[PDB]
Amino acid sequence: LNIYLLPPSSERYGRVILDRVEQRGLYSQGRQWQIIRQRSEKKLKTSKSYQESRNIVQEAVRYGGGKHSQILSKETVRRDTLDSRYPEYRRLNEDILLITIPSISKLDKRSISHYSGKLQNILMEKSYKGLILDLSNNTGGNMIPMIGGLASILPNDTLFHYTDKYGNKKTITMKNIPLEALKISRKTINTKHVPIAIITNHKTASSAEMTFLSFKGLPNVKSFGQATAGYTTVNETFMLYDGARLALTTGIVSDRQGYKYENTPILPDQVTSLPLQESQSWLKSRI
Repeated sequence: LNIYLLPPSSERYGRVILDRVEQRGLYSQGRQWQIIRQRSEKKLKTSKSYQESRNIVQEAVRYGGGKHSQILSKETVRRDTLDSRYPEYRRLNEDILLITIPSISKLDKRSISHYSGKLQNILMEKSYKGLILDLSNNTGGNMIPMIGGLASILPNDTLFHYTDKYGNKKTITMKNIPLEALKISRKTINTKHVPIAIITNHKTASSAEMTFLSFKGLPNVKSFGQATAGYTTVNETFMLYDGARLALTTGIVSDRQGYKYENTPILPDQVTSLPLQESQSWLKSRI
C-alpha cells in the first residue's frame, strides 16, 4: 500500500521518552531531575540507535518514575508475554478449594478471556464453603483478567484509589474493568460470599499487589504469608515507535481503608512461613 514513514532519529526517540517521563512520572521534577535529564540529552545527541537511546535514558526513567518504571524493548515485551500462565485449582476437601492465580501479561482477547473464564467457572460452578487464593510468585501483568476472573467475589464498587503528580485523585472500580471484553456479566459481580484466605509471598508484585489491595477490608477475607514485593504504584504504558514499551509510574495508591502505598510492601494479616497450613485452619474455624 501507499505508505509514508519518516521514523524519528535515535536522538528524537530518546527525547520522546524524556518528555513522557517528565509529563507523568511521579518524581520527574526539580533540581536533581534536570541534570539527570540534561546529562541524558547530552548523550542522546550522539546516539546511533534506538537501543542505545533506551540505554541512555535508563537513569532518567529510573529516577523520574522510580523502581516500578522501565523501558522494555519489543523483544523483552514478547518474551515476557510468553511467560503467561492460566489459573489452576485443587480441591483440598469437600469445603475448600485452593486456587492458584498466576502472572499473565497477555493482551489478546482470547487469552485473557480463557484466564478469567477459568476463574469464573471455578468460582461459579464448583461447590465449596471456603476459598484459598494463592498469589505467591504472581509478579503482575494484565489487571483485567485477574480482577475480572475474581469478579464474583469482589464488590461492585471502589477497588482502590490512585493519585497522580498533579494531585488528581482517581478510583479503580469494578466498572472501570472491561468485563464486557471477557464476556462476563456484571450480574455475577459480588455474588459469592464465603470466607476467603489470600496467600502472598515476597515475589507477589504489581498487578497482583493491586489485586490483593482490592480485597482489603472485606470482612470475610484474611491474608497469610509474607510481605509482598512492594510495587504498589500505578503505571501507564506508552508504546514507542519501534514496538518498545515505556512503563511509567504515575500514581500513588491507597486502599478502601485509607492506607497509603508507594512502592511499599503489603503486610498480610498473619505473617508466616506456613500460609497453606494456617490458611486451612483459619478457614475451618469460620466454616
